[PDB]
Amino acid sequence: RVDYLRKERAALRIPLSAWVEKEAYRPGEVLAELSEPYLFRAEESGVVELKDLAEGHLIYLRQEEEVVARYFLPAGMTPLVVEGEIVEVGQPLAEGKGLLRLPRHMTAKEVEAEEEGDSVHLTLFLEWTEPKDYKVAPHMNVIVPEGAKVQAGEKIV
Amino acid sequence: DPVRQYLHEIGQVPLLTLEEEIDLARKVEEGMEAIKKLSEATGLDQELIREVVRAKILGTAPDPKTVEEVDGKLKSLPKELKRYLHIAREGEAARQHLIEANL
DNA sequence: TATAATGGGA
Repeated sequence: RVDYLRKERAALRIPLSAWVEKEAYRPGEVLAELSEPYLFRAEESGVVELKDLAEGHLIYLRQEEEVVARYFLPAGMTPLVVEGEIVEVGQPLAEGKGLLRLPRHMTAKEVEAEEEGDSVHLTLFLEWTEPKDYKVAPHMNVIVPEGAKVQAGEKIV
Repeated sequence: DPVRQYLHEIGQVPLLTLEEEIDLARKVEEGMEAIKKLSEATGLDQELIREVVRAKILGTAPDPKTVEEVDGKLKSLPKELKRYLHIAREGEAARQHLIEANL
């Protein structure tokens, strides 16, 4: 079991009316309290990669091998798409229902802010601990000990 | 009856699992390769390091001079090159257990 | 030099 430290910048769009304004975000607090449901729409096209997080989601819209936009779905914003779907510009990807929060195991820092009318365009820097289990066969020997702080590119087994 | 004596002695050593069999055979090959990279770093023969490692493992008791002065030179090496000393030691331990488990 | 083979016998 390797608990990775994953970081990523992702875009978001919500109404200005609901946004609880801050610059640095802690796990679990409220990012917005929506009065009515909101359709969070795609601003680009491509195929969606839906990675389910602890209590959040991340939409990856990609054309060819590159990425066109990184999308962040906070808690209380249920996705409207499925892993491996075609979407285009203007099609909603998630519906913000209720009051949306940061996931309990994720931290958001370096938030941007772009107000256009009642809509605000946020691009925040997320960090969270994503475990991943690994199977090792008899023809494999483990190199690192228990609790070994490891870095990317290093051989584990 | 010396045959019943020896069969009982090899009886104490349990058989080794396929995982242990791969692991011991791995440490053996790693130790043998650790010896060759010590013959490049220090510059002396393979069989010399081979016996000095065998000595310091399977038994305590030229014993005070040549054996200990070669081990002393090996002990006075950088950290990056003393890895292969430890790897050779446990590799020779693996050879012992690999033999004992298949008697 | 390589399938795998693992506690005797009167």
